[PDB]
Amino acid sequence: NIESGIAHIRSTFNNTIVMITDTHGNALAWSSAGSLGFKGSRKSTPFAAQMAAESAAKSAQEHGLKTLEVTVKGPGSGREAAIRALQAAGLEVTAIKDVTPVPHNGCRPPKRRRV
RNA sequence: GAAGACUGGAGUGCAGAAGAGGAGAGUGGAAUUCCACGUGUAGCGGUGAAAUGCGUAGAUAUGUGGAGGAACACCAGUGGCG
Ligand SMILES: [Mg+2]
Ligand SMILES: [Mg+2]
Repeated sequence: NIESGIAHIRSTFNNTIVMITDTHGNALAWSSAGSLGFKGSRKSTPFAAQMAAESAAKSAQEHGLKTLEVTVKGPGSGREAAIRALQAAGLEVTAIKDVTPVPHNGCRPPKRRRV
């Protein structure tokens, strides 16, 4: 019995996580690639992202909602599968906003690999 | 070498110009970490594959607030100063 939810998709090189929340920040249900029962490196596949997004949409619809807002972060490739699954589950999306955090030359990054 | 004479060298005068040149004091935003509190449940992280590791004493995620330190995205350019 909540409308106007928000979806947070965190898709990285190793996993993807979908958070469904109210318009304020209180979570309702969540689903991750490993929560579906997947193995390790297989979590990065966009197929697992599609499955996780479908599961999150179904769990959100169990309590019922109509519209949704999409926030984007992470460098993973499971983004498109997640957003298309959210579209196909019956939820309309007002807009997609990217919230990938970029610093203004803040803390130094860890050293490059194979050195 | 000595005594004179002259401005091309050199320097001063007068009028403008540009610059991350140097020292001192104060301030700003983005982000990371830690702490406290709401929502929420079983994984998160990582790799060529894994595992050590954190997590039901309740993470990862998300919202609010607080503490502190370091570095200054776009401008940015075989551009500039020494
Ligand atoms: Mg001259
Ligand atoms: Mg938190």
